[PDB]
Amino acid sequence: METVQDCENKLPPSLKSRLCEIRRYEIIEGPEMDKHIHCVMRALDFVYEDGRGDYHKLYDPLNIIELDKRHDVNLEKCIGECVQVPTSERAHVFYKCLLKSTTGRTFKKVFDLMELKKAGKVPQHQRYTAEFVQIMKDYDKALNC
Ligand SMILES: NCCc1c[nH]cn1
Repeated sequence: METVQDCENKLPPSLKSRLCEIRRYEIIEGPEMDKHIHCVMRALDFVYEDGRGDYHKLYDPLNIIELDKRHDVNLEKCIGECVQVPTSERAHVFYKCLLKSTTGRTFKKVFDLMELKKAGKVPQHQRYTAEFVQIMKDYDKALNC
């Protein structure tokens, strides 16, 4: 599997210099970002190959971090939205939609946890704890972020 790190390494110079924005989930539009977000959402296994959000990769993890009937509603909304867009762009629309919804703040936790869990920096059962926040801070620091 290509990793999030591999995606970042292949960013065009124009986007590498905005890596810290990207890793803070700031939205940046345009076709190279459409490509990057597809890459990372694939790497963390959140979307299908055409870029469609996978309800089942997120419903449980979202609810375990923070139980909320809105996660269901938001997933359906954002999947509905991404399916209406060209595939070149379907991962990024899903991601943007999720971040703009009330589920956004919990999605960022699930994403951060999955990234570090795959990188072997934390155990598979790692929760979003104070220690985890510090672990991610140190992780980003080594990336110049
Ligand atoms: N841990 C956040 C990495 C990221 C967020 N958005 C894109 N890449």
